[PDB]
Amino acid sequence: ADCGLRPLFEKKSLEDKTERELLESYI
Amino acid sequence: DFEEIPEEYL
Amino acid sequence: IVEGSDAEIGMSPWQVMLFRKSPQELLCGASLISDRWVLTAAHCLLYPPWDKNFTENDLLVRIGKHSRTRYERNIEKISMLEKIYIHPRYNWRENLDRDIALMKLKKPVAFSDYIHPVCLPDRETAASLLQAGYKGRVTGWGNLKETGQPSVLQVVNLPIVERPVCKDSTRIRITDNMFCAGYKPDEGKRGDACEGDSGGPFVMKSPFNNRWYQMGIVSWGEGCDRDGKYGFYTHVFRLKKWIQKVIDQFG
Ligand SMILES: N[C@H](Cc1ccccc1)C(=O)N1CCC[C@H]1C(=O)NCc1cccnc1
Ligand SMILES: *[C@@H]1O[C@H](CO)[C@@H](O)[C@H](O)[C@H]1NC(C)=O
Ligand code: NA
Ligand code: NA
Repeated sequence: ADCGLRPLFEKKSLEDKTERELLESYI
Repeated sequence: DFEEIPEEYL
Repeated sequence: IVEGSDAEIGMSPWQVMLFRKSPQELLCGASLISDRWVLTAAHCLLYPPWDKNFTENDLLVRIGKHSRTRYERNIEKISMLEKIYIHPRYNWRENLDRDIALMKLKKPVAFSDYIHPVCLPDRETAASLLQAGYKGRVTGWGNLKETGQPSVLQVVNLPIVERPVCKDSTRIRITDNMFCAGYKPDEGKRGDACEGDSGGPFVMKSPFNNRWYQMGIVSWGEGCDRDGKYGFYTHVFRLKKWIQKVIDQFG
């Protein structure tokens, strides 16, 4: 339901310091 | 090397 | 984890530590997939060449951790095992094919800022994300070098590698129940799982719904972070029908 949404990140719309590296690889 | 854990868990 | 970095607080709240009761030591990584179920590698529990065959009462699960060795009072939660389930066709004799196991907890764990489950992929997210070049994230408290141990959870992002390059990097027979990840020698960047990271998750953040999915399980490698070698991961989606069967059968 809520799987995969981290309380300290996605749930508060904060990004961790390297998730963008993953996104940029999803080309 | 590990801090001991509460006895309850063992 | 070799050539990774310290995790942020709460960055991997599905991370689980498999802990030996006596002597008290790290055994493996693992992941939280619901309030009662933990996913790991079968070789974390059963590996006869090394005389490893653990039973439920030999083990604990430590959830919500950050520090490797300290007891993280009011943050981590420690749970006992009700039952272990190993894939019935796990191949410990040859190549660790179908290297997957489930652990059911005696009691449900309370979710918190530090404890939260990861999603398992459906067919479509797997097909969309399990592509050469796409990066996932591996986490663990295993060795920092092939030949020491971290103070806190380590993280590294690694690209999935083309299957022919995986195959050509090793003499072990690879199967469709595996994928490999890591940089090539010509790529400049490096990183790998290592001893002690076994059983931990390889995760990807879907760009479609911004949720984290566990696509792999740390399974095997020949050395750690060696040039021209790659880490091998259990293909979670390929084994999901087994996962579901177990959870549907046993609660
Ligand atoms: N080094 C072996 C290679 C192997 C032996 C027999 C079958 C398949 C692969 C290995 O990775 N093993 C032997 C059995 C457990 C597993 C391991 O240590 N996995 C954790 C690991 C080790 C090194 C790098 N990344 C992850
Ligand atoms: C592992 O141990 C279980 C229980 O001790 C046993 O049934 C099995 O024979 C052992 N060896 C395996 C599972 O290959
Ligand atoms: Na080969
Ligand atoms: Na390598």
